[PDB]
Amino acid sequence: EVGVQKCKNALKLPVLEVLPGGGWDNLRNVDMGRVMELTYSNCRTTEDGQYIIPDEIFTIPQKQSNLEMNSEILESWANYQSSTSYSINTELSLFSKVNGKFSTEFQRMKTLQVKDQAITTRVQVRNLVYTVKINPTLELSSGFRKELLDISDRLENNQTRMATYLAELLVLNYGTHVTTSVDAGAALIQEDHLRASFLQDSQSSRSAVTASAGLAFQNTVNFKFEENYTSQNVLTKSYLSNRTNSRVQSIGGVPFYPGITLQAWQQGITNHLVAIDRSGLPLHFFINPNMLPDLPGPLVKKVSKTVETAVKRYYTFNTYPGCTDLNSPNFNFQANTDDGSCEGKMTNFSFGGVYQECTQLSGNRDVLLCQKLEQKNPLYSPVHLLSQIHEEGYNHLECHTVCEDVFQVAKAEFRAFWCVSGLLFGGLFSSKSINPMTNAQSCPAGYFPLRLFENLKVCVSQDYELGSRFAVPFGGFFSCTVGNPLVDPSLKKCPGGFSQHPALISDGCQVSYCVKSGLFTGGSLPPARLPPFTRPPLMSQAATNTVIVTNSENARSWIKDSQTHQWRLGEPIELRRAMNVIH
Amino acid sequence: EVGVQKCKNALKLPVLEVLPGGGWDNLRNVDMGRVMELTYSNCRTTEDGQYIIPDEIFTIPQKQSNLEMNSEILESWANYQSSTSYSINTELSLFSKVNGKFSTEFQRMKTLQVKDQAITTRVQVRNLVYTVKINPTLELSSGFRKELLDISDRLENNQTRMATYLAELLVLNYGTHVTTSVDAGAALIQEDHLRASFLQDSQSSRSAVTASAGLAFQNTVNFKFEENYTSQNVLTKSYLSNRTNSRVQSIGGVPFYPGITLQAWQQGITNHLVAIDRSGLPLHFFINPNMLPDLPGPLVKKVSKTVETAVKRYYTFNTYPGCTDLNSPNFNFQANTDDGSCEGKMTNFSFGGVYQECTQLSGNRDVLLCQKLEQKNPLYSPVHLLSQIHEEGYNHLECHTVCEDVFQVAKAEFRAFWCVSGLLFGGLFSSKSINPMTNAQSCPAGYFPLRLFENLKVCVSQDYELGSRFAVPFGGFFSCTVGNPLVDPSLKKCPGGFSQHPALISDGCQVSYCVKSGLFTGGSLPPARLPPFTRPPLMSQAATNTVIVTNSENARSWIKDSQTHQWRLGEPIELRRAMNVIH
Amino acid sequence: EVGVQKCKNALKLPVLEVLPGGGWDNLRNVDMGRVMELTYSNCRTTEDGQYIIPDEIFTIPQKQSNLEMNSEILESWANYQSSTSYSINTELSLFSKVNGKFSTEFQRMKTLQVKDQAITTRVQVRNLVYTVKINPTLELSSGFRKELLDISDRLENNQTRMATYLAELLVLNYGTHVTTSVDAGAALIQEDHLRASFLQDSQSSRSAVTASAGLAFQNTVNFKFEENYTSQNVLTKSYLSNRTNSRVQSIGGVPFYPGITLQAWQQGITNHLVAIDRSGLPLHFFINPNMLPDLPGPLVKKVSKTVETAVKRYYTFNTYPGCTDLNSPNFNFQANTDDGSCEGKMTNFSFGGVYQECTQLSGNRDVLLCQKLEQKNPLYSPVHLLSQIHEEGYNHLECHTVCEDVFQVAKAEFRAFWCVSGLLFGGLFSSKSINPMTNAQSCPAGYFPLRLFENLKVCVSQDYELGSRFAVPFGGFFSCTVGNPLVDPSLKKCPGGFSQHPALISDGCQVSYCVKSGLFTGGSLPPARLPPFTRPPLMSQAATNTVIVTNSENARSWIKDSQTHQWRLGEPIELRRAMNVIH
Ligand SMILES: *[C@@H]1O[C@H](CO)[C@@H](O[C@@H]2O[C@H](CO)[C@@H](O)[C@H](O)[C@H]2NC(C)=O)[C@H](O)[C@H]1NC(C)=O
Ligand SMILES: *[C@@H]1O[C@H](CO)[C@@H](O[C@@H]2O[C@H](CO)[C@@H](O)[C@H](O)[C@H]2NC(C)=O)[C@H](O)[C@H]1NC(C)=O
Ligand SMILES: *[C@@H]1O[C@H](CO)[C@@H](O[C@@H]2O[C@H](CO)[C@@H](O)[C@H](O)[C@H]2NC(C)=O)[C@H](O)[C@H]1NC(C)=O
Ligand SMILES: *[C@@H]1O[C@H](CO)[C@@H](O[C@@H]2O[C@H](CO)[C@@H](O)[C@H](O)[C@H]2NC(C)=O)[C@H](O)[C@H]1NC(C)=O
Ligand SMILES: *[C@@H]1O[C@H](CO)[C@@H](O[C@@H]2O[C@H](CO)[C@@H](O)[C@H](O)[C@H]2NC(C)=O)[C@H](O)[C@H]1NC(C)=O
Ligand SMILES: *[C@@H]1O[C@H](CO)[C@@H](O[C@@H]2O[C@H](CO)[C@@H](O)[C@H](O)[C@H]2NC(C)=O)[C@H](O)[C@H]1NC(C)=O
Repeated sequence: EVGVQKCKNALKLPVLEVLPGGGWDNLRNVDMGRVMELTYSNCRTTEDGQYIIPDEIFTIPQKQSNLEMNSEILESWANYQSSTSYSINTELSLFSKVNGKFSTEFQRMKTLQVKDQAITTRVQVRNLVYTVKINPTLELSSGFRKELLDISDRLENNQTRMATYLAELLVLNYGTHVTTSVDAGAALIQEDHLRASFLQDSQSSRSAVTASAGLAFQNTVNFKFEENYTSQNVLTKSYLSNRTNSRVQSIGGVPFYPGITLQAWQQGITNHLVAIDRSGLPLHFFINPNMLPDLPGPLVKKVSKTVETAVKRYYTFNTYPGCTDLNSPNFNFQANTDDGSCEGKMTNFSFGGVYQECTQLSGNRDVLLCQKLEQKNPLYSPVHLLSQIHEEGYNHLECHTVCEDVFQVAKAEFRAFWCVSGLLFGGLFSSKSINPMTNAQSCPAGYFPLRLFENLKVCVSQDYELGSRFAVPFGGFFSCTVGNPLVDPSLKKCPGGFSQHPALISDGCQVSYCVKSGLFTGGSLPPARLPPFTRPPLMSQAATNTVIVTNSENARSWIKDSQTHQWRLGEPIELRRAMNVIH
Repeated sequence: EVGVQKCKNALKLPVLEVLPGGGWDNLRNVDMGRVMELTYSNCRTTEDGQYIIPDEIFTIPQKQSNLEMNSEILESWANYQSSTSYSINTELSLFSKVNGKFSTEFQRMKTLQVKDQAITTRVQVRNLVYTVKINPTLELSSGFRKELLDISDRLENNQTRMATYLAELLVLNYGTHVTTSVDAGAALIQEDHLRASFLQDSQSSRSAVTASAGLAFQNTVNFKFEENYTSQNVLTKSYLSNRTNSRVQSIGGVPFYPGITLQAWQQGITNHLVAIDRSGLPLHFFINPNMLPDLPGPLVKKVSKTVETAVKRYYTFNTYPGCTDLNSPNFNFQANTDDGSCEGKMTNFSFGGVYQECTQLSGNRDVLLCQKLEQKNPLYSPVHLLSQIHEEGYNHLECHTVCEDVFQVAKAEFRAFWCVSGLLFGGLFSSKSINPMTNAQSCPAGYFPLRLFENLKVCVSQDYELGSRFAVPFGGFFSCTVGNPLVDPSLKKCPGGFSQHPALISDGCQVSYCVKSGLFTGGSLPPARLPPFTRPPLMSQAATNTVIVTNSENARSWIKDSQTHQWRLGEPIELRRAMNVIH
Repeated sequence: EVGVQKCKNALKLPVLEVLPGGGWDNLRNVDMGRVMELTYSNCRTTEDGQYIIPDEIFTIPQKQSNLEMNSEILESWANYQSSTSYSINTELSLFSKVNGKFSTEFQRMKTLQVKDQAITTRVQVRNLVYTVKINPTLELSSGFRKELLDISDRLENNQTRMATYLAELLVLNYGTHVTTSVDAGAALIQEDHLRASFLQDSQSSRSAVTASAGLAFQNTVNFKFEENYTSQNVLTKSYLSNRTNSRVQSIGGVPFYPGITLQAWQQGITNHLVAIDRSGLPLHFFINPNMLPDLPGPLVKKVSKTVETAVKRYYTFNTYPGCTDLNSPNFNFQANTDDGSCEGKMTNFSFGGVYQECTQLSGNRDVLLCQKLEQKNPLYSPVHLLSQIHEEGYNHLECHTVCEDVFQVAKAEFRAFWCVSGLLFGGLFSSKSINPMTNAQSCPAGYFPLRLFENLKVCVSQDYELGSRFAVPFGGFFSCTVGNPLVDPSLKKCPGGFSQHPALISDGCQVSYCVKSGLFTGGSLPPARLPPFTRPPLMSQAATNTVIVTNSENARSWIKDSQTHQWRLGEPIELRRAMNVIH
């Protein structure tokens, strides 16, 4: 009787199913959450008189219908068009070469080009109908507003590392962007994968290749699967023979089956409309004093700085520099960002060994952390590489039968070294990784592991006749703070010929290691690594109540009242009586 | 008149049958339980106006329809795609190489590749319709909330080993994950198994193999079973002859039968939608002070640590390291995780014998446990391998005719040894296993059993002329704490050439043994070993009442009131009057 | 107006007929009883809107449809797949090699392979629809709860051997398992039995055998019985000639007749759904203090120990060790469990004779049991083999015409011996068996019987010229406590070349005897031996009232009130006043 169903009973019209305002993940092109609030109170319609739209939504009739007769050749996977999220992946940002490179449509296309030495062609019937946009005066959703107040409460009780944790659960549930405009329509695409040596002789008749690819697309749709085709004349005999893959997907409308008139596909697009393009803005753009009137001024500029840090950390991880030229050697298959590390010679290095010590600062009673946090050399110059503090909580139970239990914490800082007539290297495996020497979390035969950063193992053998089959050279560790001195004989990268691999993200800082195997390189493409990148804190910090919030340079002060009402602006006679009881 | 049927009478629409929030087992890809609460109070619909969804659920219209013309070749079973649970099996975890490897679809595919020396190809018509997700503000179910309070009660009465037992009955009923997003659709798959020598000559024309496999798939669906096929031209005469198996399964929609137009299959997908992909989060992620407001802060961080231990124990068991290379010798068929134990030479070892002693600490009266807990040598250096305490309860009946009965417990610790001109080895069989020398729980002819770990038998014969037909060499015992010293002449694994096998899980610690038979290796694939991995405790621990719960480092205290009301936060004037009567 | 018919009148929908919660026998794959309570109060439906389900039941839509084009060859009957109860027969248990080996489907398949020297192939169309499971919070049925209280009453009046008898009537009525999940669907199977020499030449073209077996299955279903088949080309001329049997069974849906389109079979599966797979848990798992809140704690852990003993006794009986290799001699046809007793030489033994004595302890008046309980030698070293006490009740009638009758009991312990120039052996026959020398309960010509264990006869003749046609050698008696000393010249088994046979189960202990005939071996397969394995007791034990139940180690006590109300927990001021009047 309220909301949609009140409008839907009076009008008896469908609701438009393609709406802006939701969140958007831009590494993996998926949408998530609902940032903006959508209400159906005035019973608005599209001025066709055909759909029902919310109140803060205006549509623009496009009624456009493209129809292409030539496929387009896109040879490299580095410059990637998306066909559904092209306007939002190509924004001007620092990470424009990482957007969309963890999606379903991209990971298939990179696989089919590398494993077959192939080039791809697509041809398309696109058919845009509306453009749906949001008004500039707009209200946040009920569930998204409550999660921004919780980050503000943790920042005003001096609880960092809990506000940082709640900011990374905001990226996980609402993405990195907000879509401000969509495009309702229905596409129909065919992608083929031709052998790359079929293009190189037909450099003059490249226009004859793509003319037959768009010719075969309209035989596939118009003719039923039995061969009544009109394309097999001259070069639709090697086009069929140099191709390595073919698929046809429809995105809106009715489902596609071979042999359906393009007349009949285009008459089922009504009431089956999806978003075939979209654009938007980053997520921290919508955190400003205009959208949040209840909080003070400089407090929402501190929440918006926290969320901006969590989004940029999510792009800093899931970024793999390496070599990208396919015909060159040292080709890294997991790399999504070029480095210039191609055509670079190598030089062998000898590492003496790794060792690890612990400190055991506070928790001397009832918990002994400083036995597994220590690792000594099985057999140069060591480097420190990390200063990491490990905290653990335990439980007493004082009984008196009534009892009580108290929770302490136990700190133990550890230090992990490596030496710059030497131990061999057999790979690494962690609690989120495997060793690709064995395709399993095990060192090979003869090798023995030893812990280095409290979560991963270091496959090492001291021999020179039996473990020489799995021995791969080593290039050096570095971190987010200290680069290795092996490059520039500093910078944070591998030397030439080597490739880096992530290992052991530890509280907003990952360390890396350089190898030269060729076996760590290949395999399947890695998935995206989702936030939170930190385990939850133990609530060890005490809450410090803040009552008055001020800034010095325009003489504005916000006084929180009793009862936790709200933040009102401080009149200059009440803050005069509130600072004496404070100071 | 309430719930679904109120919405279903007014709207007269079906309910969407694919919903998130339930649990998920990730070793065996099955779903179980319902973690989140789903209510039908606002009578929401999908904005098509076609289905009825719960209140805390938002759908995203995809309306996508893939159609592939080439099969994909996946040669090895180590890297396994799932086609229905691919997004959730490929999460970043320590056990990413164990996820999905106890399911129905995997165990068939590993069988058909090993027993036939085969490679598999699949081709597919996929047709995604919606994406159904859960809101971030969400309530736990009624039955799942009550089982989290019961683990908290056992932890606050100092009843460990009962809270551990109730945590493993939570994994059994709710799985290891919670699905947060699903994909409603309907697939249609054909899998074939070709002989592996048919690929190796057609390395150039691998694109001609997969083009005919996708050609035979559309003759099978479009043509009725009588041969009107258009594929038998050149190489659809050995493709039919090198294949070893073939099946066609549909996952949603109407049931498949040979000869049905793809037009007709795609018009029955409405109202028959299932989940063709899903993703989610671990189960202990949803145990935090946000979801459970009634309990104190550090108490739900102790329940969530108990459940995380029970899940990681379930992945530690059901993990079989071994050799994986098929053409190599020493191939272990039960192994699902590689080890590097391939291409390793062997060395014979002589074991003198096993013997076992008991202690009989407490239960000296009315129960004699220290006669069957003892086993002496039928005929080096012994090792201790285990220190295990065995508890049994009995019953007095004091009569006075009125009577009364009291229940005691009887402890008897046992020790089990083995010696590092020697007894022969004939296999083992236990209360959850058989001896594969006989395919039965019996020692072979000439062999006599003797108990070692209070539940299993050790097939042993002292002869050298008659029991030499069933004698297999022996590689050494080890445990979860002590590795054997036979490797690295320590580590917890077999020496080279040998294979390990589980035996006698005893209270969260299993022991293993290394053999070299070739007969223990083969057979059928083992099923998953389900929790609980411990028999229920005897309630021997006394309940210690806790009233006040505090942590030192933010000065927060929770005071339980009378009557077992609830846990309220302690004001600093009541805990002042509650600690004096305590201390 | 209540229950099902209230929901069935309002909704006008059928009820789903495949439900969990019932018991299950796992030797004979049949279901029995109803352990869990199923109520229809909320009028729930399957979210299709198609069936009506109970309240504590959640379904999972699968909508899957397999279709196989190759038969599968399973050569041996030792590893047996069931096609309807495969998930529950393959549980990890001590008796995994006995589950399902007394069913209708197994006993036919073992018969057709031994009597024809055949191998079996099956091909199948499987079509799973739902998965129906039970919630973890669940209530026992009304009739099953009342039979658990009756075992508890007999255990608390010190009436053993009546609580043991009532526990074996619980296995008879409710089976050994409880099904917790089923699978609603409809299969369609063809099994053939080919001659075993037809596989051995087609080792390379084994893939051509199974391709024609799945080809003949789809000619049988699609074509009417007149030969319009498309399979008789090359090797569908000896496949038809090497086969020894063929049947086609359907399990759900409409009944099968030759010539019905697979289109038409798959459209009758709606409203005709049966369980095509199931899984579950043992029966004593569901006897815990959670399910039975009324009884005390350690009392339901004593009922659950009694039921676990009765189930394991039912698997200990119905277990036949013997030789299993078919082409080897000494092949035992009744044996369902291997022994290693194949390829073993024999040695003749001479037994002097059997004799039997009685004691007549108590019933000296009015009943003379010690004349038929005695048997003397008709003509070494004797062994005792058994100490069994025989009790019989009689009736006085004291008259005074008014009268009264009193019932006593008469005990008479007997001892049965056999000697380790000798009596010949002609077989045995009992009150539940026959002599297979005559296929009747009679000794052969010249032989005379003599009683040994108060129920069976021992066919014996002292001659050497006339009873030499039916004389078979003898291998020795043993029991559940004492093995024979003839093996290991101890163990409880036959010597080599001999086979054991059950005789005279007497109060939870059977004795066995070893022969070497070849005529006792063959015949038909024995049926399952159902509980109770003990005749009912004579109520000779006096009832001892228990009022207070306690355990020592957590200081909990349960005080039964007056009137036989119930068992309440004892407050520490009432048990203080209840132990003084007790002690
Ligand atoms: C507010 O929080 C910050 C962040 O932890 C505190 O700063 C640290 O406090 C510890 C405790 O003495 C010091 O050892 C560190 O050196 C401090 N670090 C920095 C960068 O200042 C701060 O003390 C807290 N303030 C209050 C009043 O609790
Ligand atoms: C892949 O493409 C090449 C063209 O670069 C094909 O090679 C030509 O095939 C035609 C077919 O008759 C010949 O007449 C030409 O002589 C070939 N060479 C050149 C340089 O044009 C090749 O055949 C294609 N692959 C397949 C499998 O057909
Ligand atoms: C709380 O439970 C723990 C776990 O059993 C108890 O700790 C053990 O208590 C026994 C009994 O004296 C000792 O023999 C063990 O050495 C203890 N082990 C450890 C690791 O402490 C503890 O005593 C219980 N506390 C109370 C008050 O009952
Ligand atoms: C399995 O595949 C092999 C190909 O590796 C087939 O061998 C070829 O069969 C064709 C059939 O006429 C012959 O012309 C070729 O000479 C064979 N050899 C090669 C190297 O191509 C083999 O026939 C297939 N199996 C079956 C049963 O047909
Ligand atoms: C409770 O029942 C048990 C089981 O029969 C009784 O134990 C036996 O009692 C007889 C009668 O004197 C003795 O001859 C046996 O030696 C006893 N056996 C055992 C194993 O104890 C017991 O006496 C009964 N108790 C009462 C109070 O009636
Ligand atoms: C049972 O199978 C055997 C195959 O092992 C059949 O023997 C062959 O029959 C064909 C029929 O013409 C002959 O051409 C072959 O020479 C036979 N021998 C071999 C070794 O292949 C046998 O005929 C089958 N039984 C029946 C009754 O047909």
